[PDB]
Amino acid sequence: SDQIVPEY
Amino acid sequence: SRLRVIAEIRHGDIFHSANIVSSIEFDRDDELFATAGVSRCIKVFDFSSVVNEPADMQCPIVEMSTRSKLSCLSWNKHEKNHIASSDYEGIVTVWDVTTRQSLMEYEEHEKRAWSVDFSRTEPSMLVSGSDDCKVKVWCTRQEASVINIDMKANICCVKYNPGSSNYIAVGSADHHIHYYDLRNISQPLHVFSGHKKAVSYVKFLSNNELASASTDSTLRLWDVKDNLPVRTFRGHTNEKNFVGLTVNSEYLACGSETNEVYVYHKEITRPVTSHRFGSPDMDDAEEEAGSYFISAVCWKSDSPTMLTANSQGTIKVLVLA
Repeated sequence: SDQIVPEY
Repeated sequence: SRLRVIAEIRHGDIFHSANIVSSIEFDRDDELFATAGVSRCIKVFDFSSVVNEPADMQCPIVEMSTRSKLSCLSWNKHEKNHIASSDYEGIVTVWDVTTRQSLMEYEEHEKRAWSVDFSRTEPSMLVSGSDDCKVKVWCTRQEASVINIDMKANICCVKYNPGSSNYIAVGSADHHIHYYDLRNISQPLHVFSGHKKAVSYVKFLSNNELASASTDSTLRLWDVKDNLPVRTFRGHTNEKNFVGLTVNSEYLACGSETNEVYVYHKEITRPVTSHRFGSPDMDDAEEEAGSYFISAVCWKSDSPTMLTANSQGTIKVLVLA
């Protein structure tokens, strides 16, 4: 999906 | 402590396609504003026309079709008609909204670029950040990047200090804000920690006051001169999406995954008011059940007036009263 904040 | 709608724009194939607005920004004089998003176009609107025309008429004065989905816009602060975009292929483009043509394309990022920002005080300089874990500084006079910063995690947001082109705030997926002096990128000047998830936005209230947003459902305020955490703001829901952050000298405003715009005063940790997007014809094009989110916000620089847009492509002009 679009405009999802990346996770780390 | 109330938000009021003074204009509403639904333009495009709203009911049959994806129309997330990833970015909404006023130009240098708050006269035009532009939107970009997953519909692969940059729209430019005349603010005065928007707030004075009748509804079901609102349309952009300019629409520029793009190759890829867009993540961010930044107007140039000196060439009023120039505007930069970042897109999902990594490309950073500078456009002329009067001729509707691209002026320059920067194609060094290897992955989706999330953010671009034109410097106010050195207006030929443009900074970008990307999933490729790089920050790149571009000069419109040159074809190759002039500075490159190799970072450890996805870069979600970049912003120039409003008083000096030698400093940038960088929001990382490692949950920290990295505050760089671009004259010596060997290490960041300061690292601000406290967020529990990626830092999705960074915006300056002033030369020394920095706000951040994160998918830990907080906004945070920092002092980049004194190297201090200042305040934490809670009350909105933001655990997943880019929902927008905009600040002025006194207020912070952000989106939420409940289709709500929130406003915080910078001294108070709970929201002062909020506005809820949504409509009967979108309730049962079904799913304001949880799916719709605010996706971009932008204060007018000289008024408590706010541009707002959400994941269904609705644009509203709000006023704070």
